[PDB]
Amino acid sequence: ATYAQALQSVPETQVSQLDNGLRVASEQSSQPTCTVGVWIDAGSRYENEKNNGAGYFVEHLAFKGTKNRPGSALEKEVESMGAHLNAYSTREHTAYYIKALSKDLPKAVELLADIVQNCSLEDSQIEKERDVILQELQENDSSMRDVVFDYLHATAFQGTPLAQSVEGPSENVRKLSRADLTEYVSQHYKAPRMVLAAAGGVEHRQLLDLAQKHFSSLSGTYVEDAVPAFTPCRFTGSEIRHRDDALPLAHVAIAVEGPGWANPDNVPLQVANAIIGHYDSTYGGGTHMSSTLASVAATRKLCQSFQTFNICYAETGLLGAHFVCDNMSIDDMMFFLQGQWMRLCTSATESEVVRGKNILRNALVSHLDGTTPVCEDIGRSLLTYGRRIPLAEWESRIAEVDASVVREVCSKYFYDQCPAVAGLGPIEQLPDYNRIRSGMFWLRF
Amino acid sequence: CTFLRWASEPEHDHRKRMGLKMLMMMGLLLPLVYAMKRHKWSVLKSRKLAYRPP
Repeated sequence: ATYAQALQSVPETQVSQLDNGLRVASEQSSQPTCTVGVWIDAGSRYENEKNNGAGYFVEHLAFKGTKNRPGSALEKEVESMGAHLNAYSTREHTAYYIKALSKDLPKAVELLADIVQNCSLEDSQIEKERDVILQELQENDSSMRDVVFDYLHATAFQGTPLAQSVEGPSENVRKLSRADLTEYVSQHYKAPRMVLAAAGGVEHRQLLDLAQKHFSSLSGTYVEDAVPAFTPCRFTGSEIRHRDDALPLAHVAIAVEGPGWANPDNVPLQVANAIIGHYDSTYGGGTHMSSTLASVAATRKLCQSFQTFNICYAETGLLGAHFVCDNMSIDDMMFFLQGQWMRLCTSATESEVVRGKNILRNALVSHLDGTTPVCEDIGRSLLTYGRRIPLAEWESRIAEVDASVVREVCSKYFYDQCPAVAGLGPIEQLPDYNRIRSGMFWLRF
Repeated sequence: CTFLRWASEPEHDHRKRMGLKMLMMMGLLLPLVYAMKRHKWSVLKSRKLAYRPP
């Protein structure tokens, strides 16, 4: 049984659709565990200036009180069968998935229905939850990686809802009352923009009638006429420099406008992003890793950790690299990393393209093990691509891309495009913005 | 008198020709080089600064 034969097996992702619009998708397998969750299209992208941070507050208060479940009784029931209930709210989507055994499926769907639908949103709990969010805001401010990405989002999509932080500015969280949250839930937690996902020992028919018997009350109405609309955002090549010399290391994240969620150029780009790769000081490869930038960094101990990201929203995304290094390396990497891009832009050979193809294949297959990654893949793919792309299709797209495709795609995305650099820490050797922009083009090509 | 002026300045015609050419050439050049300077320096001349002490 070769890779191709094993790829086809790939138990399918049968997708149904309730009359309310809730597209129920499942993935049957043999393990006695399962992951059932609801992926809603609600995030900082839809939040406005006045209520920015309502999504985080609703995520906080979702598990607290749900009317029918009086409160901590929900926690009691969840821990009774050993289920682990978790929620993650990104800039676009928000999910509440229960990680539980297969037999507890009828109760798990009911619990998710209770959370997404009948939430008490008690004012006293709002007051208690208000302090927690502020504390988490300080912890995130201490998070020296999260803040640089928030800075990149702010400086790149400036003046657009995308730049808004997921948690929200530490002024809205001190003013968000029950009325704002209830409006957010009413206007965003709608059945059409929801995917009920469950992977593992899940029968698709069982998930279907459980959703019908539980999630039927959800409606697609939008009050009188108010319908939130996706507002396209603009990528503004800029730079933000929060120089704080007291910090030990320096974080710098540089990105350009990339593709959207549904765009074929995503597949080659990751391959290119695989060629540059990622490195951390505790790797062991050292001076032998095939990635040229990683080998150069390890030879001189240039950085402490550089990674390449492919943040990709609906209409536009962020393509680039975030690197953490001491004060007197920011220049060098800014010369090297850009140069690597330039090389990938200028002259790419089939050898490293094949290497990147293998790395991307391995990342896709290894990322999809366990119930929760499969459930998350289903929930995100149904909302983003409109369907779960099977791994066979991914194999086809990866087989299609070659050196010419990578070169042309990088040229269309990387060559002579204004970046969106964003720094933090003792950023002083970081080259001026015109130096970075000048590095975006090569006077030989 | 005109003959003597030519005699001590046997480049007058060509000197004024060069004057014309240089005048028009740099009437083009100054605006464009200045535009390049402002284009490159525009990052500095639009730096919104901030100060957020704890």
